[PDB]
Amino acid sequence: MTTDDLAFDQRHILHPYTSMTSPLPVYPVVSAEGCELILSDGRRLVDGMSSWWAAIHGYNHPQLNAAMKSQIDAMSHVMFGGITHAPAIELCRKLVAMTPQPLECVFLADSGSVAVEVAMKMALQYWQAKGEARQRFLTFRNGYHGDTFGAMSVCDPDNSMHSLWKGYLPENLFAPAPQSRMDGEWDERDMVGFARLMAAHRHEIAAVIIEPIVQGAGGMRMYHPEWLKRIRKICDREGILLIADEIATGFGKTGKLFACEHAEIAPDILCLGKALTGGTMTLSATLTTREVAETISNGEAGCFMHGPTFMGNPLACAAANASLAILESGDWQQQVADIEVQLREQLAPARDAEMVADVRVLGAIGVVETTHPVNMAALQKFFVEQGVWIRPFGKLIYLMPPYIILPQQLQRLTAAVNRAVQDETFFC
Amino acid sequence: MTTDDLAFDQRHILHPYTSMTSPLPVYPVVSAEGCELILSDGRRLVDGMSSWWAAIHGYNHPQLNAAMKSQIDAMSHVMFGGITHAPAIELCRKLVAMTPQPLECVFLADSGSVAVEVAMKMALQYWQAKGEARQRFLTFRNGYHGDTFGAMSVCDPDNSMHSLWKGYLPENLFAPAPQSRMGEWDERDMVGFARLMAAHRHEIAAVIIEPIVQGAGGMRMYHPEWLKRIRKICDREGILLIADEIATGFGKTGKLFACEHAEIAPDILCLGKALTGGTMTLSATLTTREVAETISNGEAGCFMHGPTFMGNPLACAAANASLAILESGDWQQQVADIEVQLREQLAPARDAEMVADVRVLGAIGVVETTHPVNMAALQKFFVEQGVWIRPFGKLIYLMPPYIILPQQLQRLTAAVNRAVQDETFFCQ
Ligand code: NA
Ligand code: NA
Repeated sequence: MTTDDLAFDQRHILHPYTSMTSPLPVYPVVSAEGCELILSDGRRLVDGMSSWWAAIHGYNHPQLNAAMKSQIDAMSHVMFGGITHAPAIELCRKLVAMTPQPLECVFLADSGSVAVEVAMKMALQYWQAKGEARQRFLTFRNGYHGDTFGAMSVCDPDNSMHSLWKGYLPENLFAPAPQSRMDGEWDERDMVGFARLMAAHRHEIAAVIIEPIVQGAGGMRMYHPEWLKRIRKICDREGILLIADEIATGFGKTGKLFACEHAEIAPDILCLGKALTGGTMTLSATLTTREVAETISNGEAGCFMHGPTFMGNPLACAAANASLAILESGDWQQQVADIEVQLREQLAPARDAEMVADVRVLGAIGVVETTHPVNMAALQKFFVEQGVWIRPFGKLIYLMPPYIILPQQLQRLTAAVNRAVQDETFFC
Repeated sequence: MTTDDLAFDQRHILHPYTSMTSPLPVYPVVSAEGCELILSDGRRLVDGMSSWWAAIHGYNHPQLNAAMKSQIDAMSHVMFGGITHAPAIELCRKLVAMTPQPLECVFLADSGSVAVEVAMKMALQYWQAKGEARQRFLTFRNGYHGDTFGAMSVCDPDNSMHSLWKGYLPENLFAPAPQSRMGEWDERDMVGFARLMAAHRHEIAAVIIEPIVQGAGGMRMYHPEWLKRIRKICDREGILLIADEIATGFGKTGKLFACEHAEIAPDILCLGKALTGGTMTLSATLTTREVAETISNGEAGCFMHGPTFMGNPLACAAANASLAILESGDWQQQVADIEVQLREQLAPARDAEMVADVRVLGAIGVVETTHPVNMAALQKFFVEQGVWIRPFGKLIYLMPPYIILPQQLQRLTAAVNRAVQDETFFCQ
């Protein structure tokens, strides 16, 4: 990669949520292996982000590589319309078996936002088929479910700047963000807001949608499992569908295979992505119950009205399959368990740093919330200089490393966070 | 694949737009090579669909294969937030170079519907930043733009069963489907469109259409004069023009991009399907400096979107290799020769009783029937003829790989003519 290459990227290439007139620096990666990213100039970085929570087995994993190459030898892609294939079947087999019992119907798709759109469409078509006028969604503040129109309609209105689309997006119901902590105690006062909304709109609510236990992009919040129990039961009593968006929490990240396990509940609709493929390429899945799948198919439309061009992509399914196989060994439990203890122990000190507001850890997720917003360009440069890859945002410096990280590598990550928050150099 | 594998697929795996209470047969594919699919029983099928218009160079292409495997050796994925890489740089250079001059800013995404979602979001953010109350989209009837909620809102209300979502979907403006055929131009065709423009010009955020070919909404082929007039009306009113080329892009209609047929440039361009040579999902939305800059200078400070697998290196490497094959220029004469053979060999369908119309454009051949096809019976018939053809509603259509051998194309056109001779394969 030359500097002419980099100039082209700056001038012509949009990146996620970032200015085109005032872009900040981006770092050129040429390769990756184990828990390391390798920059154009040869510098090696310990990855603390797992490429946004997806690369749970790291990079250039032998088993993922072998699976992907063997699938390329067979066929990289074939359409799913009237056709099925081994990688899709094996993948759906594992997904059904590894999730609660009632979730036995799988809709594969290409990205997490699309998986959410699917869930929402499933809920609307379900009620339409039942003859009930239910088109509203009840969600939590601080939630994040994707960037498409429907997914945006259930994202935190303030976080996502809904004023930009005021009049275009449908207006849903927003209960207050859950206050009780995953670490701490339950407080029944937490429920009043949600109960008042349910009492007033019970008759028009299509589904309740939330991220179980951990609210990711909306604040790295970690709330009490009692919430899911309460919600599940309310939805049960009222007949309302429950959608669990586990695109970020799925596949071992919070200490359990699926965060719903922390509450011992099952949603009617389950959304999966990110770590599904071991972070090799995009893929998503939405699982539901027989009751939902059949009810939809029996309505006016005769089917679930959705079907993306690359639905069931073999290459991505094979990668996903190999990822799940690594997990079946059960090794991830001990790895995550150990990462959780090392994160609690090594981020604890940051609680005393002046720029820190809170420190929370769950599974392989370690968060340092600061009092002021970070200086993006300066802090990013700092992490790179320390030989680590950490990508902060707003007031959140967080780590979510591959499960195969070595204690020495993890220690390099925690050391870097602790050093970043020791004064105001990199803030505002 | 065992029989138990197939049974599992039937009862637990959703497929595109098809019933889970009355599921129809699917055919198990083990691999693919050249222009053929290979079933579990050893049967080889000539692919007439290109996996829904994407696999323009066929299957197991050695160059596509080597490019994917090589990138896997370097890294199949790394996040795009704060990072860039060769495969994305190289792809954006080609996309910018091969499209019209004003289209020079690229937003890569994972699927086509998202590309459209991105285009619609660009138009809304653009007007918001300019302080103008513009939230309507003006489009054509019979249009198809994707399955996610925003895309759905510009799809044909009747074809897409909008009654199902009445009250959730924003209400856009729908001008009459273009009548003039790809045929003589009739000025009266414009009355509709003009009426809508006059009553809502102050409110229209953008005009969105599929240029020349309306695919999924009816495989319709209309006069290029329409694009000329729409470009002129949009210039005059100062409205943005979105051209959805997810289906027409990369050679399909005999020109690299269908907007060429009118020598017009849109403000926003959507690409997908054949972008990667049909190996895996990837999409792209290009726009102008005016749009990208205006948006980044508005209140949000950026364009508000960023999928997790944005810029996926493996997908980008695949697309680069696919674009490199097209660079040779061989596709032009390949598509021209396919157009001739389609015209010549579909002509006979005009003597068949079940046919309503026959139309061909570039590598696309369409036989529209008088009655809806019997999906299960017609699909099995084609498989028995050693071809893969996937019809729908009243359309039996062909979009084969550019490298298809004349004897392979003959097998496809022969099967179509046979299917439409009588009622056997019709209704259900
Ligand atoms: Na299950
Ligand atoms: Na261009």
